[PDB]
Amino acid sequence: PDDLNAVVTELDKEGVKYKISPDGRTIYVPENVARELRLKLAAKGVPRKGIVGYELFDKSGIVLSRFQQLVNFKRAIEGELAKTIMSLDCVEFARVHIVLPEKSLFIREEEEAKASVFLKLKPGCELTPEQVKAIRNLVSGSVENLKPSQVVVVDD
Amino acid sequence: PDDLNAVVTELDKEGVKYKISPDGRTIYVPENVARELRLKLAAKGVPRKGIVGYELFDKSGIVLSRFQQLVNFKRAIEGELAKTIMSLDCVEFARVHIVLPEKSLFIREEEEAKASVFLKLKPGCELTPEQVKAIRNLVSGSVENLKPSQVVVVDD
Repeated sequence: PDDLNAVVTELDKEGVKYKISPDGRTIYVPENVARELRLKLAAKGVPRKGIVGYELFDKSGIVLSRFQQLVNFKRAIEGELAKTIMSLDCVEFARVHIVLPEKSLFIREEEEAKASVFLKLKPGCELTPEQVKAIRNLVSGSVENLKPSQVVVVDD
Repeated sequence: PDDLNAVVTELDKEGVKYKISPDGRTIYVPENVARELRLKLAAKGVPRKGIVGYELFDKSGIVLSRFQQLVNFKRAIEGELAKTIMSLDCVEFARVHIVLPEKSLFIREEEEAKASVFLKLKPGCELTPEQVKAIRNLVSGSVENLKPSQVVVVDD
């Protein structure tokens, strides 16, 4: 019962079909509701941004909204990249976040993207500059508007 | 494209509110009114490539909607995969399309996805069984919930 009280009590008033995951950190709300909650919660609670928007609700599951599908696909791409990075002996855990351009200038043909890689390394192990460079090229190789020099790798 | 003239007349009826770029394929429309739009002209209308949803507009550029950003990312991912497949040059042109899972049951994290690979080959060359398998592995390697067997490869 952590932090869920703030939203569920203000959503209990309207009376729309919502329910909490068996865990207790993932909520399921309509897409029109999730669109109002994603930006506000991202500034508030950060965990995996576990807010799922649906198009149709059922007791067994949900029909994902189109937006939620695209969100899930992005994180799936990032999860796969992180999985490859974790194949490194020194790397125990890895997380990849690709930053998408929010604007599009008519003066430019292409908008540049950014990317951050967070690594939990093995206590005694340490990455070489060539291995880090391999990481930058791996992530940037996924899309055309992302270059290795815009991929930042940090040890958290 | 003459298809654009069939969608600028569709909006000329609906709400009369749009923005045509100096480029002949790109059409700018607010996200809130592009939300109901793409659901309509889905069948025999547009591959929704030209339609771009924004939050704000001026003569120097636009603020991309979060939805549009995710849409562009998916196409960029597919475009990059297609670019790699086209590096064979036996394949003159390639189009990659990943179909996202529509449902999320409460007893399972994520369902399985599928993908279609549209290939345009040169009249002489023909794909080898090893190459086809490599194509399926390349596309399926993008996300965890996509298997090589669920990737169909066709020859346009």
